[PDB]
Parts: sequence; structure tokens; C-alpha cells
Amino acid sequence: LKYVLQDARFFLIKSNNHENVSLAKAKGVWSTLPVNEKKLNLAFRSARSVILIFSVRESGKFQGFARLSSESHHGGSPIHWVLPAGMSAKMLGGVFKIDWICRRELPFTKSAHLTNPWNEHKPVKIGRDGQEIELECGTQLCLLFPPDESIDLYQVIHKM
Ligand SMILES: O=C(Nc1cccnc1)c1cc(C(=O)c2c(F)cccc2Br)c[nH]1
Repeated sequence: LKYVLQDARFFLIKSNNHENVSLAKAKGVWSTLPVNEKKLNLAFRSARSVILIFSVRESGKFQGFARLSSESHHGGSPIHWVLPAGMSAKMLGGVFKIDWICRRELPFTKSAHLTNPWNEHKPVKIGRDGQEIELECGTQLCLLFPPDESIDLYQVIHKM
């Protein structure tokens, strides 16, 4: 696991509902507005691993974290995302393929000691959608998650 996390960049992904996360866990894909797509695509080219750490708002927990497998691609079968009020699929950028590293949950109470230096040292659970997490802080956060024996780490390693 630590090899997968080496020198990774971590991003806090705040979904407004559980459905979108369930979709992401079932289909291994993710999407977002173009401006955020551009940052993720640029970060994928330049970083050894791009880890998304998911947290559904109000849930009090992280729902897991996944690693970008590639830049975003267009022209796929439409996914039934639950989008913010007033957003349509036409406003979305492409779709990202993601390999889940851990699908198990982590409550905020087990991360109360981890503070994000890149967000005024507030607890890592606190942050806006997209807030980047400092390397060591993000690494420790991922290591607090329960082990998930259902994930094939070699499938993700071969893509690095
Ligand atoms: O990707 C997201 N945010 C970010 C910001 C900045 C950089 N990287 C990433 C993000 C997507 C969401 C969504 O609910 C969402 C989704 F699940 C699927 C499709 C579109 C949408 Br909209 C929340 N947050």
C-alpha cells in the first residue's frame, strides 16, 4: 500500500450524496466540472499517483480512496450521476477511470489527530471540495483506513 502512496498527491473529494460514490464504486469511474478535470489531468501527468479521498457531506466519514488510472476520456455510456441542483451532464468534463485502493469507511473521529498543513492546519476532515492534502498528512490518513482484502493491488501497480 505504501508503495502505491509513494509521493502521491491527495485530493479531498466531497460528494453531496452517497449515490455518486456508489456509482463510482460499482463502475470504477469519476467525473467533475471541466476546470477540475484540467487540474486532475495535469496532476496525473506530473505525479506518481493521484489519490482521491471521498467524503459524502454530512456523513461524518470518509468512504474510501481511489487512484486515477488515466486522464479523462469522452464518448462513453452515460452514467446517471446525481448532480448539484442546476447542473446538467452537458456541463461535465470527461470521465476518469479510477482503481479503488480501499472501499471501506473511516469515521472522522479516527482522523481527529491528523491536521492538513495545506488548509491552515485544520483537521483533515475539514476542507472544500478539491482541497489538496499534504503528502505526509494524506499518507497517514490513508493508512488509518481499515485494510480492504477485496482489492487487487497488483492490478493498480502495473499501471504505474
Ligand atoms: O471531482 C470533484 N471535485 C474536484 C475538485 C477539484 C479537483 N478535483 C476534484 C467532485 C465531483 C463531485 C460530484 O458530486 C460529481 C460526481 F460524483 C460525478 C459526476 C459529476 C460530479 Br459534480 C464532487 N466533487
